[PDB]
Amino acid sequence: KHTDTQEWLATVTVEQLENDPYPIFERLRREAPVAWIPAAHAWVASTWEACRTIADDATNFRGGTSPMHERVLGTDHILGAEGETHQDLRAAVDPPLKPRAFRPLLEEQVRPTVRRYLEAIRGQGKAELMADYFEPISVRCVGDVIGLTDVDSDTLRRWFHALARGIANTAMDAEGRFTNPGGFAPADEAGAEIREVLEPALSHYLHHGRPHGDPRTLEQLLPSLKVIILGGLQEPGHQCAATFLGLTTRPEQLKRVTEDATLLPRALTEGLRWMSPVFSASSRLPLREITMGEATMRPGQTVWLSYGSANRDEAVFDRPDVFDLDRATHPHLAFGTGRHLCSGSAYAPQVARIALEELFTAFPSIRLDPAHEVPVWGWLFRGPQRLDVLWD
Ligand code: HEM
Repeated sequence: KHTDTQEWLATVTVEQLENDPYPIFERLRREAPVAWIPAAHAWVASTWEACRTIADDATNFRGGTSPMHERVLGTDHILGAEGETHQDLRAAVDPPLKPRAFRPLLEEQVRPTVRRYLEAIRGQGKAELMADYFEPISVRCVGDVIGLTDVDSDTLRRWFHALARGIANTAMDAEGRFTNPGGFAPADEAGAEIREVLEPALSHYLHHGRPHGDPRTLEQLLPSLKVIILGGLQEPGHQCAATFLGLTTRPEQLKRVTEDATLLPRALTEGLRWMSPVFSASSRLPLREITMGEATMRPGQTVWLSYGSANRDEAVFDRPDVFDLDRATHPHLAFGTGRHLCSGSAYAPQVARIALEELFTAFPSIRLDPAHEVPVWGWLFRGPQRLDVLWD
């Protein structure tokens, strides 16, 4: 209620961003590609051009961090790392995620894992695909590829939730001090248990890109391993869910996919563009004063990269709100770009491909259960909250 971009920006709330992000980002792309949102106490980049320019600029921005990220992940986590520290951390975590390295696991581990949960839901006769199928597949396949084959999914899942709860533990006082330190304790305990597991892919972590006499240590690596458990463990499953949901909005395209599995790589890419799971949670911080258009950002301020809005940018895509398997080919920013580009960007679509291959081979008649609704939520991380389905 009032009695004008700046005026409007001051009224936008986090709850509106969480619940109705698309019309907000539609206005932002048009009126303020880099916008300060007072309720978010941060900048948000909404266009393809602004997101790619900020994300790729290794001279004037650094990878994002925050008090919670320092508290939960530890210092020199890979997200906020730059320079030789970042190059070294990428030298540690990237090798097992390259296609030549993970290729044998696809048929030796991933597809057998998928078929285990496929059989589980087959006995059910129907399913809530996210908790019943996509999430267990994602947790197990990411846990395996990063060298935690011997950690059970129940433990990987508890670690994920403890780290997430810690990142969400933002309550602060006027001095910038956390007021709920108890909300970090599950994350602290998770970190201790990860250390307990690893202290006795892994050999690559210590040695790859390092002098044979100077390997890495566990404390140098633990922040970046927690990054993966927090941010990698669930996202292949989220890609499956965004892709499944998008296909259901185009029945004729879903039908085609169920009769031709070679269309799945394209559907999965369009799924990521249509509902980017990491919608605005990526960020950078200015290293010096930066002015883009009318936005003057200053060192230390948070700049969220709304890759999800960039992937819905009318200047790049025609009718970007529509899922379209036959869309004119174009890259997307759902994995980011530049030096911080997702280390899992080659592995995640292969897990998702095999998960959907097996799903549509066994249940080609699969469809959303019309006795249920599909709630969709979030602007930092965005996706469906469940996917109740039926099949013949
Ligand atoms: C479809 C699934 C996934 C999506 C959509 C996704 C998305 C993203 C995004 C948007 C970023 C930030 C890029 C930027 O700052 O510009 C990122 C970073 C990262 N992701 Fe993923 N991710 C996925 C899966 C995974 C998996 C499975 C792993 C590990 C096995 C992983 C590991 C990482 C790491 C280590 C980084 C940090 C890279 C750096 O800062 O240098 N991700 N991801």
